Amino acid sequence: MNTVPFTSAPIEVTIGIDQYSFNVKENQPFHGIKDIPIGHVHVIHFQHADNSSMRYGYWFDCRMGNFYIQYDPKDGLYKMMEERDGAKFENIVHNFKERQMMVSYPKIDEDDTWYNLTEFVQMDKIRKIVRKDENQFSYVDSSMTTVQENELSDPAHSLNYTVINFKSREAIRPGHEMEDFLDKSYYLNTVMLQGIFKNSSNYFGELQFAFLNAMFFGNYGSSLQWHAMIELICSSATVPKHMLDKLDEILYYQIKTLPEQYSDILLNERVWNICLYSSFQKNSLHNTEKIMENKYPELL
Amino acid sequence: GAMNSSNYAELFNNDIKLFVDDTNVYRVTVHKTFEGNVATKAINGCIFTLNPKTGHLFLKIIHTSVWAGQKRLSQLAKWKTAEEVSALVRSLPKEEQPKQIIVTRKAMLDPLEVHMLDFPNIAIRPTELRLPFSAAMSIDKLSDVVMKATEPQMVLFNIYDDWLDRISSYTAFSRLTLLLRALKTNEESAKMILLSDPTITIKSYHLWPSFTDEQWITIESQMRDLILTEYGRKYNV
Ligand SMILES: OCCN1CCN(Cc2ccc(F)cc2)CC1
Repeated sequence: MNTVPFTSAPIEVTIGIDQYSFNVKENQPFHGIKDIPIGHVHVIHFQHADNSSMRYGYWFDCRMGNFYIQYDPKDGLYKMMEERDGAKFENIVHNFKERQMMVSYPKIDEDDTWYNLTEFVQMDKIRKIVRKDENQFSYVDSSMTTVQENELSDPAHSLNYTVINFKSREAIRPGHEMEDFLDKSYYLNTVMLQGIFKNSSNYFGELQFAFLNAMFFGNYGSSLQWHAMIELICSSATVPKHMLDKLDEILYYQIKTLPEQYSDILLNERVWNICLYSSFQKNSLHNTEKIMENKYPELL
Repeated sequence: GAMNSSNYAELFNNDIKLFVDDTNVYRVTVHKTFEGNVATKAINGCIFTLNPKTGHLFLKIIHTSVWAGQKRLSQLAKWKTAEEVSALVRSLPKEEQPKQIIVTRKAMLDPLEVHMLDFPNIAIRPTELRLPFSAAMSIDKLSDVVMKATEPQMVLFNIYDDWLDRISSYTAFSRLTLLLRALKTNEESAKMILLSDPTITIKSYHLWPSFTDEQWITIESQMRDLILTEYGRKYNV
């Protein structure tokens, strides 16, 4: 079990860790989060009590170092940092535990929610999408644009998702215009899966990360990417049976975890009605369709 | 964006552009089979691609053989149209390729755009006008070459005959759409109107009769009256 200690909490803030969140008051004696489950990527994220504008946060893996949070009063945000002196770090963490100034990441005997949300998400891949290689954790926020968005402006602070474009030469083979555009199997299976991602797990990992960025930060371009990766599968007549089954599982938990009040901005009516009711794979997402119809029948 | 009554004069500027109309590409007769069920039988069609400034018409004849063994023919028709427009463009010398293509039905945007990915600087646009180009098969000589065709065939026409010698392309386009609107709403009356006076002939190299300036004005009035009329005969007004 791992720890992310905080030097302090000088400003009032809502802190979130994976799918859980609490409030910390301006200068309340708070020194971090404890009992964090090793073996999965995590997200600690922040919404300031004064400025709900700019949700931000840090993807990280406790196996890849000892990380702590410290408020920076020049830049005005909680910054994630790495302590290389591990002795100093164990020493500090032990003292805050003894003084009991750390909240406990909920140990929950029945819940696999987070594992199901992050099954294929891996820190090494995250850091290809969010390029900032001197750090081992990755910063994200509400406002960061994607690489495809900057094509339609600062490249350093961008989300370098895989570019998907249904009306592109990449997507459409000469001579198969009608075929490749109505049945995108070629683009999914050979261009993307064999070409760029190499396997279904890298594909799903990017889909999962995109959804979580959208959900946790309201990052519009991540939402666009999530929905695009869904649409390509759902618009391919030939998909490995095992990808379809895992996709149905992935999406099911995404839909289950979504905040009920946010469903109107984060769910694209067209893509979902297409995927669930028109596409080749309309009959293939049984768990996803059951939950969608019982929770958001309005959108359909 | 879209083409409508407000940006109407753009059609007559010096930027090359083409209208594409795909309404007559897939044509059928519906009939009863011996067993009493209904069957379609397809007949030759055509793609109507027109330069509204020059009057040049690239009439691509869609021979029925291209549907043999295909399914979902209404949808293929739109993809076949785009494939043929793209081939036409690629056949034209660069300085003759269009800078915009205007599709008269929105269902053609996606098929053409996909086929034209190699031409990112050619803008594919829709229009909000209700242009009567589907009545192009009411022009006898266009109907004649489509129905006679025995293979795929491109045939080239000037849909304005020699009008441009005496009027502008704006006026020329207005006459054509009035004529095509009239033929669409009541073909027999439209055709009667055009051919009453036997002394006015259609030249072998032309599609319409060789009216004088004065005779066109009378003609155009008769087509307006017709079009107002049939509108009454239809709505009771
Ligand atoms: O059903 C269990 C609900 N509990 C209570 C609400 N939560 C408070 C909390 C504590 C520590 C954190 F790291 C984040 C949130 C914990 C889950």
